[PDB]
Amino acid sequence: AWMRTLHTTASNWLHLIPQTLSHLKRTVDNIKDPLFRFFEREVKMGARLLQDVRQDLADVVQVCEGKKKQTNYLRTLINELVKGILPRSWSHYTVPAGMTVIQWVSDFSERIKQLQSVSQAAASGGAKELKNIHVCLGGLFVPEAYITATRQYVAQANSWSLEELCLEVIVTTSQS
Amino acid sequence: RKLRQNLDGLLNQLKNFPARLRQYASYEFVQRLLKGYLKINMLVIELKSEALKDRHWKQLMKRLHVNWVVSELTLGQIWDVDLQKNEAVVKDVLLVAQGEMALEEFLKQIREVWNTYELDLVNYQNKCRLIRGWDDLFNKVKEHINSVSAMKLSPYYKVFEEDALSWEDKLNRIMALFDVWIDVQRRWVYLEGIFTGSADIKHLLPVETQRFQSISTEFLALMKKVSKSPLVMDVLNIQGVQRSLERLADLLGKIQKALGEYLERERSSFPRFYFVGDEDLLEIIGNSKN
Amino acid sequence: HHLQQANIQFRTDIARTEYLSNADERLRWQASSLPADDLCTENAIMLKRFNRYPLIIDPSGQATEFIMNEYKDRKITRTSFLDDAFRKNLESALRFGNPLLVQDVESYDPVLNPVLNREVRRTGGRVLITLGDQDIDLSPSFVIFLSTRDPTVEFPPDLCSRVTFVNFTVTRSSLQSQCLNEVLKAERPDVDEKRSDLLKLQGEFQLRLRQLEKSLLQALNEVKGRILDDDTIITTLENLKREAAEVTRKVEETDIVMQEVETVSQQYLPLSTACSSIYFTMESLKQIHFLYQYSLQFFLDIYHNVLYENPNLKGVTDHTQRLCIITKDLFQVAFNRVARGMLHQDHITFAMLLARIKLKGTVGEPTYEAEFQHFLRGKEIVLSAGSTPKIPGLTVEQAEAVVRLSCLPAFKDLIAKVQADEQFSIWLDSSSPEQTVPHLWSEENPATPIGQAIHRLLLIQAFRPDRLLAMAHVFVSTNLGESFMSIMEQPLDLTHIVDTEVKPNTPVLMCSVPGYDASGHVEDLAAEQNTQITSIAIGSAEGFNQADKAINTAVKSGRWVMLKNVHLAPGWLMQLEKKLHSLQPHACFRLFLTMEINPKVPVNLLRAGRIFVFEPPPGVKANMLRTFSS
Amino acid sequence: DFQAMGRIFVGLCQVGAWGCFDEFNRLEERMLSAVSQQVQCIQEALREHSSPNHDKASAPITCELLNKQVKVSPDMAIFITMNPGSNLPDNLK
Amino acid sequence: DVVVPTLDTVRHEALLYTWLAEHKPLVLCGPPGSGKTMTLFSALRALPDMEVVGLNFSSATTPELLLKTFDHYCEYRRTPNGVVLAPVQLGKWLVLFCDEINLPDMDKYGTQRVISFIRQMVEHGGFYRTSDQTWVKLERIQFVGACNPPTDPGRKPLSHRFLRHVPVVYVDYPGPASLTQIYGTFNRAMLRLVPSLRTYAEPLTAAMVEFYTMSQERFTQDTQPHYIYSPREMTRWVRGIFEALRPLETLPVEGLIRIWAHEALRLFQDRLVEDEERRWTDENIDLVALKHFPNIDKEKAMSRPILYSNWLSKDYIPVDQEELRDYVKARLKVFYEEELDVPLVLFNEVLDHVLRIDRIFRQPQGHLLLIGVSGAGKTTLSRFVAWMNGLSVYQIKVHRKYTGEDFDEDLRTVLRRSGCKNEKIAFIMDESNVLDSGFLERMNTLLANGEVPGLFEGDEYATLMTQCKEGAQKEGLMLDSHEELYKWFTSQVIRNLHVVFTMNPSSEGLKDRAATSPALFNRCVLNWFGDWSTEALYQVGKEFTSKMDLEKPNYVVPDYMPVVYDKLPQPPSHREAIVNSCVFVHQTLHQANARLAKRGGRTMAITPRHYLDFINHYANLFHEKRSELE
Ligand SMILES: Nc1ncnc2c1ncn2[C@@H]1O[C@H](COP(=O)(O)OP(=O)(O)NP(=O)(O)O)[C@@H](O)[C@H]1O
Ligand SMILES: Nc1ncnc2c1ncn2[C@@H]1O[C@H](COP(=O)(O)OP(=O)(O)NP(=O)(O)O)[C@@H](O)[C@H]1O
Repeated sequence: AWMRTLHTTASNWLHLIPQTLSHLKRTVDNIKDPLFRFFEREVKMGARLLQDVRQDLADVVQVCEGKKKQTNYLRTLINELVKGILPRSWSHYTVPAGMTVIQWVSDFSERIKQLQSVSQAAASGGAKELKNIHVCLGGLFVPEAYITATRQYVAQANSWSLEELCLEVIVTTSQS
Repeated sequence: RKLRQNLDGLLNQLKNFPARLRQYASYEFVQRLLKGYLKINMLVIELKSEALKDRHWKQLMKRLHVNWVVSELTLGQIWDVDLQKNEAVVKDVLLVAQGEMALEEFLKQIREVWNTYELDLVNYQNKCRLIRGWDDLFNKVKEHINSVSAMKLSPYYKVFEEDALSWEDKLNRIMALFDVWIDVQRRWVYLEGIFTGSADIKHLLPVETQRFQSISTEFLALMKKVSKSPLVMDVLNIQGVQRSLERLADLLGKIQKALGEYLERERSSFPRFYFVGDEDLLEIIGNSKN
Repeated sequence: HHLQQANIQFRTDIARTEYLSNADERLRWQASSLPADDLCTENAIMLKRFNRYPLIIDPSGQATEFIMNEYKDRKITRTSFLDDAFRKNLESALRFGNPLLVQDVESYDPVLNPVLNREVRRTGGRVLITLGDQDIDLSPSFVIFLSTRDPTVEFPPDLCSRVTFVNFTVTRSSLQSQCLNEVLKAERPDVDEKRSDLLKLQGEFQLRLRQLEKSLLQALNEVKGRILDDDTIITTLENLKREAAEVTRKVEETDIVMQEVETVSQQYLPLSTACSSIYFTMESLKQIHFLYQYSLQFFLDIYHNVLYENPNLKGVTDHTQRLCIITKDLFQVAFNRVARGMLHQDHITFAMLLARIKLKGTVGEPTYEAEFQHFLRGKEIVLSAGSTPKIPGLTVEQAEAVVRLSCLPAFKDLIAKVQADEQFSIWLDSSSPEQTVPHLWSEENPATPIGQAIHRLLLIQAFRPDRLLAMAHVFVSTNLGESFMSIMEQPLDLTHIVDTEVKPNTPVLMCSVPGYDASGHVEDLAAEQNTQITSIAIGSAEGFNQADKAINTAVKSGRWVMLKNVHLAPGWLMQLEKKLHSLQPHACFRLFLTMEINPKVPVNLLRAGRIFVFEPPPGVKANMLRTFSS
Repeated sequence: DFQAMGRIFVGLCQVGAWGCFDEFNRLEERMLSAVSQQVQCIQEALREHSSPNHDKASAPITCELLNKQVKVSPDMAIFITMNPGSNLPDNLK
Repeated sequence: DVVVPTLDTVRHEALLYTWLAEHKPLVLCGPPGSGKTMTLFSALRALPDMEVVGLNFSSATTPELLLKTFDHYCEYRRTPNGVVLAPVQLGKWLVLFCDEINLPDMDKYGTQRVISFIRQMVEHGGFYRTSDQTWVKLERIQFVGACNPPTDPGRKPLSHRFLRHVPVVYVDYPGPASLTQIYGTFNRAMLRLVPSLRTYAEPLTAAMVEFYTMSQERFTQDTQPHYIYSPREMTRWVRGIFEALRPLETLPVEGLIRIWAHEALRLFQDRLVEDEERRWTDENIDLVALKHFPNIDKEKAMSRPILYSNWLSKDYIPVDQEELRDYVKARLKVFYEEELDVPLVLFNEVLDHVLRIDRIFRQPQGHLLLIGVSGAGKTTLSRFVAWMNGLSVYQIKVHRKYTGEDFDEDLRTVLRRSGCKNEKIAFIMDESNVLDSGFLERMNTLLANGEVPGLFEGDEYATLMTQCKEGAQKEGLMLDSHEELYKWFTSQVIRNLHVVFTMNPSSEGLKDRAATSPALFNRCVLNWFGDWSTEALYQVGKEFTSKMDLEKPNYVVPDYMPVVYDKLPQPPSHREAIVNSCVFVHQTLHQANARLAKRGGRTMAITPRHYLDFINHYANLFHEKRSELE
């Protein structure tokens, strides 16, 4: 009966995660943008980890149906997933310690949706739209790189040295 | 095998008789007799086993209550003795024979190996030939001693007991020699590397130098004697080899202790030498004038 | 059933363990180190009637000792695959015929493939078998027993055909049967007699009945006209007149007795299921914290205390009251014994597990599988983006929680009821909401108190998770008693525990969080009991020698020994565990080991010891008091 | 080089000289435990200096090194660099 | 060995000459049996100047092999320019054949030593004599290699600094046109023996191609790892028909079709695992035959129980099932009391394996690969047929520290016995002693060519030449040249020495083999042993429990019985019902293990030896209990 419920759980987790993450189209013009470089690296890492998790969940669902036999790695994976433990094979970006799997896959879905949105924006309007998009730093695998990229973009635009730039924060409740 | 061939020929010959002759219960007796001989042909094969010896034939004679003579025994006497009924006794005796054959061939292996084992020797700086292959020698000795100790537990061990004990003694003596010998080698080699590499060590440690000279002469003579007869058993039978090697081990240990104490005294006199290795410190003190 | 379908005649009530072994052999096995169970007796029979050599899967390790004691007359010797001198020992055993036991077959060497397959090559009288380079002579007496301490192993199909398996592994049904037999022996010994007498209407009693005929016929033809010495030979003929009729009565009363033992054993079955569940929860405790390791001897000692050394059973003769008291004391003593060696965070977790076990085992209550499934995996339910509405007074997180809780059928009207409730906010901002949770779930029938408790638990999880633990405590109080958790909220009474519940060979492991020392408790106890105690600090190679000398003195003289800060010496602790396994300590001997909670302590030592977890009392006040005292 | 490490420790104690272990975490468990025991003995011998009752007119401090009583000079010291990810061995914490 | 000219061969030798004119190191890759080695050898030997040296690389090959080859064939000469290595024969270009460039093992740091050595030779035109520590230059030395693709398990990719110099060609399989041409030539040669069937050469050749291609399209490596096809199977087909036809003075067309179908079944239907695949092959053989041989009546030409054997009559002609059954039963009863005293039941699925093993023993270069469940007869049927056919059985005895030189010496001894002394040998190898794959690539040269160059190098060559000429004189042929004597020795090794590999199905993932190399599958004839069916269990049960008195004259047959054996005698008697129940035990246990696998539990392999042990225990227990009661 544990596999009867694990089948439904893994099916729901597969349904939640998007099937693919389109890779960004590198060109000569957009590579000069630090923002495009950061988002390309993020999309690469996210797509790789996405394929990893999707393959693992597909194998788990196949095992629960009897199609696939329980290998040692697979058996360890069922042991972790049934208990709600996050497998070591899934953690490749910094996350809270002791997190269950549902929170991890929900954060996964949010991150991949953000990556899809920014990739579509890049493909449609080029790298120029990467400045006007509102990026959730929580949804990035390394937001420090995003902060550095914003600093570099401001330096390139206004021709100032990077040392001479300092950060300020404005919290705006007004829409638009 | 030839007996089975002949019996099969006889049975096929019997099968060709006219049907009028066959309905009789007397043909039947002869056919049953040949069938029984075919059935006990397995035990006949097992009785030609080389495991059986005079003792096992005596055991068969006693248990089956038959006074056979091994040279004069014929196939018919074994045949007419009820081997079919008495198969349990035959199986027990041949089982005992198999066990004793196993132990006997193990002792044969010991005897052949240790009568054919030669101590390998490799030249060392054109001064003598030191023994090589200590790991193999000690592994073989350990294997044989453990195997004899395990053989002492075997249910069939009483027959070979005395012989086993003899080999046990020899095996232990062999270990009791070479466990010493490697030591008497190693220290000497070590001391040699210290007492001829540096020519100034003679002036620092004259008494230890003289003792090592008198020890090296004796060890070289012993190694020459071994080189003239590198067999393990020939070496073991050298007159007073064990006591001589124990004396050499004791004296080499004493000289190594004296050298270690002298080097430790030199280190404590100038404490920074504690950062310097043994060979480097020996180089430093020996080259005091260079 | 298939044999019955084919009209093949077979005994109806067959006992495998009785049909395949005489009582003398079973007595001999029990004289050896055989745990007397149905599974263990069947396994012991499998070690007697084997054609192929056996593979003994024994995580406990009892079966290796059983094989060793059985074959001691044949001079069996121990070996393992991992040992360097394994192949030569195997060669000697095969060559000379002594039996052998080989351990750690998880790393199965393939050189043993023909030996298990019996691939004898016959040449004259020399019967060779290949092993490595050599061709060695198979002695007739040779027998090998493969062993596995690991019960989680996947052997190759090559080895399975070459070996017959014998599983000495505790499972749910094995422990259930053991516990049920123990209860029937302890509380209804008449049914135990009528059960052992039902498996003695097989070979035992009839064998004795005709073994008496043997002595009769011995003393029947010893006659020369002196049969009528007094015409009182009938006594010898009357001793057989009784037993026959007796063993003719029981054969006639073999359906009434069978039905009676069935009816009486089903009564005591929920206790057995609770026992199995409790023990397997204690086994499950490993993956919560590395220290939470408890042997099966722990649970069986708990059960011996609960059945035989239970002061609450004194003066009670009705069997139903005794059963109820036994169940309650089982839960209570299990919780006390386990939680005395647990960190304070995990006490509520284990209490919740025991409460769930009782809820499974309690009569008249539904399992509440769906509600507990939502309690443990409610977050696993999916909320579509934008599907969460806004509710007056609830934050976003409480809104997601209520939306998830609305999936269950009882809480379907939860959102509307929450909106309509005027007094909701005062409950939501209350300091102790769990005591006054509002009634919001819809019920087709009035719910039991535990149903109300679990529904309140779900509501508190949804709205005020910060109080969840407190609510959880109430659930335990609703299921296992108000004073159930209270005994842990008290000072540790090491006196009675060490005097009664600790054997001399079981070391008392006092583990503390780092920076806290608990040797003062042992010193206070030694002062209270008026018992000489020798305390040694393990911090150097000398301390090992001092500890060995002190333990060798105290084990004979029955003194008390304390070893301070033993976590600094893991390997020496393994050596001490191996030493302790072999001793025959005096009754008054006790060995305390004080350590800090680290993962480098051996797992076996924790498994083979009484664990007591000490933590400082939280608070600034106690911290300042400790600092000033120090 | 372990086989000189006892000799090096005795040299540091006798002459007066510092010793710094760069990335002491990287020593394997056996190596870590043995060196930890040696440094623990040396540190206890050094800490014996600090007590006020011990008058240093006649105070031959000693430590057990290589099964001998080696005199420890006060100028000597030992340092242990570490790389987190982690903690110091329990002997020397 | 001179390749039949086909389109691929002419293309590849044209490219070979083009890339040898520049002295570039050619390399050829492709699937096993594609024909790269033969094309390379034929193209190289067609050139007048080229002197071919055939070196075969293995996992343990090093620069030492190439240096030894240079010392053998080449020599160092001092010149004013410098030290120059040159072939001893003036005006001849020495070309080294490296048959498996990929196979040498990489170091711990992912570099093949010999590949780097060859790289420095081809790129710098020389190397450093280490003994003299001086530079030397190659003058007329070349390299030309063959490979399998790096995806195969035993292979490795080559260094990119090395692959730059070598141009790599891919020799795929010939395809339908090339196969039709090649085997048209072969079958026109083969039918010259019987002059009435020449007209049926071309129709046959298409069939041998067509069915083969159909198999190549229907069965792939994905379904099973050993479903590999290549022209080696076609040459085995040609060889089988040739050996069938060689002693025959004449045939009709229908007998030729029957031999063709028999070889089809024995080469393709044996390797298959699933029963329905075997049915498909059964139908497709008939379809292809009736398509390419119209107006030939199927009933006479090909009856389903097709069997060919040589024991009944001196000629290799078809025989009936019953006569072969009786002969094999008599010889097996002889075998009981001759070499091994264990009963061996003949059932319908073991006589076929006896015939298959005998057939592969009669062919030249006949090597068998028996793959199947553990037990089931392999290593017992191979020994049995080897005893029947008089082949002295040789089995390798791998020790620890059993270096490749020891395997080399064992191969030398068996080769000397098989070739010089003309003593047929069945070289049995088992997965237990084939744990290391490093030595199993030395065997591939033997399986493909019958001679392994480099074995007898040195004085061993002189001794083997002496013994070889002695053997040739014994056979009546007077030979002088060493090359001709070596060729005759190779032919004798082809005729005499056979190899019988025994493996389990692809569950050996942990082993270094994993799935063993497809070259090994291609070189041998594969035979799927499988697991005993219901009929096999029934028959092996009846002939083991026939000595028991399981007879009941009053056995009331049930109105409706459950049956595992659909062909049970009806109405069944007591013995029949008991044996059917004994098979029910095995079937229910298999079902139970499958169910346990379904629920995720740890399963254990169930093999025929379980059934044999069950029947033995049943017999012993029946005898014991009946003796006790009597
Ligand atoms: N054109 C051809 N003419 C005749 N036989 C051929 C031809 N092409 C392939 N074969 C057969 O194909 C089989 C394979 O021959 P071979 O050259 O040894 O393959 P291989 O690829 O070298 N084996 P390997 O070296 O392990 O990869 C043999 O039975 C050949 O007779
Ligand atoms: N047809 C048969 N009838 C009766 N006994 C058989 C039969 N075939 C095999 N056996 C017995 O089965 C046992 C194992 O047979 P065997 O085929 O040698 O195992 P195996 O296949 O070699 N296992 P492995 O070598 O690891 O692949 C032996 O005791 C054989 O005598």
